[PDB]
Amino acid sequence: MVGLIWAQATSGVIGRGGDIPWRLPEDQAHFREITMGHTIVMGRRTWDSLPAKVRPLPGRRNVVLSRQADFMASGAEVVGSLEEALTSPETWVIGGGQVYALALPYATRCEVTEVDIGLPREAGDALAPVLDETWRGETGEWRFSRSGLRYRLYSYHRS
Ligand SMILES: NC(=O)C1=CN([C@@H]2O[C@H](COP(=O)(O)OP(=O)(O)OC[C@H]3O[C@@H](n4cnc5c(N)ncnc54)[C@H](OP(=O)(O)O)[C@@H]3O)[C@@H](O)[C@H]2O)C=CC1
Ligand SMILES: COc1cc(Cc2cnc(N)nc2N)cc(OC)c1OC
Repeated sequence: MVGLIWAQATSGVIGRGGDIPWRLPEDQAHFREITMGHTIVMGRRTWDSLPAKVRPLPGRRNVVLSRQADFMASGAEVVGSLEEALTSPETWVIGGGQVYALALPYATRCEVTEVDIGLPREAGDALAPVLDETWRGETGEWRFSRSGLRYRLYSYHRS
C-alpha cells in the first residue's frame, strides 16, 4: 500500500518559493495522525523544506529520494530510486510536486486537504497531482481554521 498525502490550495498549488504558501495549524495534527508509525517518502527538496528542529519527522522512518549518491540526510534513509523507497507495506509519500507525480501510479490511497485560499498558479510552483476517474473519493465537511482559512479533507482510494 502506497498512499499520497498533501495539502493544496483549491488551485492545486502546494508549494511556492520552497514553502507552503499558507498557515493551517490543524494540518500538522492530521498529517501526523495519518503518517505516524509508518515509513514516509519525500523528495530531497521537501527534506530541505523541513525545519531543522523537526527533521527527521519523529515516529516514522524517513526516506529521502535523491539522485546524488553522496546526499547527507541525518536520521533519514537516502535512496536513488523510487523502487528502493517503496519497499514497505504501508508507505506514505509526503512530498514534492515531483515525487507525487513519480509515485502516483504506485498509489492506491490519497489523503488530501483542500485549503480555500485564492492562490492562482504561477510558473514554477509545486503542484498537486491530478486524480483521474480511477479514483473514488469522500469529501468531508468544510471547517474554519483558526488562521481564518476554510479547509476540508478528502479521502481517495482505488484498487
Ligand atoms: N502542501 C503540501 O502538502 C506539501 C508541499 N511541499 C512543497 O513542495 C515543494 C517541493 O516540491 P519539488 O520542488 O517538486 O520537490 P521534491 O520534494 O519532489 O524533490 C525533488 C527532488 O527529488 C529528487 N528526485 C526527483 N525525482 C527523482 C528520481 N526520479 N530519482 C531520484 N531522485 C529524484 C531530486 O533530488 P536531487 O536534486 O537531490 O537529486 C529532486 O530535486 C516545496 O515548496 C515544499 O514546501 C512539500 C510537501 C508537502
Ligand atoms: C509537519 O511538517 C511538515 C510536513 C510537510 C508535508 C505535509 C504536510 N501536510 C500535509 N497535509 N501533507 C503533507 N505531505 C511539509 C512541510 O513543509 C514543506 C512540513 O514542515 C512544515
